[PDB]
Amino acid sequence: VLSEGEWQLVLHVWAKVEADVAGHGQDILIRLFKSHPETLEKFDRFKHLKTEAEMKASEDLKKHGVTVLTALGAILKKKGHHEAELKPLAQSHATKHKIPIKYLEFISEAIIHVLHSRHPGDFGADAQGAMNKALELFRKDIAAKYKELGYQG
Ligand code: HEM
Repeated sequence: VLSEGEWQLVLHVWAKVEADVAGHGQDILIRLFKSHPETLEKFDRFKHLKTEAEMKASEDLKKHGVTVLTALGAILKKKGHHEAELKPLAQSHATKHKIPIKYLEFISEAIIHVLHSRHPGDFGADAQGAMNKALELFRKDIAAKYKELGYQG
């Protein structure tokens, strides 16, 4: 359970992300795919991209970063009362996209790296800890729905 103060750290930084959703989404996905190449393989849409420059040139990849970050921002602004928003997400990522929970950990690491790079004066260690808590809470709740569907593994 995050405290009110921890939520405010989270949503303060997040409001900065909302100024440039597509740049951030691009940097996050590129960092995920470079750090953890197995992740790229989950996207038939992007598995043709072999170099970081081709990633950065891809309009389709920047479109998908905005999709991912808009859905994440909608969940964070619920401050933990996010069951309606996580259900469909977990359903599709377990049963259609086949994404292990561990790769949710990976993309959380990429999100924390990118936010430290882009917003260091709003993302000191208090805010980093908080955002880590927030992302852990998303992963706990998606993992519980995986388990329900037979995919926690
Ligand atoms: C912060 C975590 C994530 C969020 C908020 C998120 C959000 C979304 C949304 C909103 C969609 C489209 C709607 C849907 O299919 O449910 C989507 C599609 C998809 N996601 Fe995620 N995602 C996350 C993590 C990932 C990870 C880590 C992977 C792969 C490693 C991934 C793989 C996919 C794939 C394969 C699609 C379908 C894309 C396509 O071919 O159109 N997701 N994601």
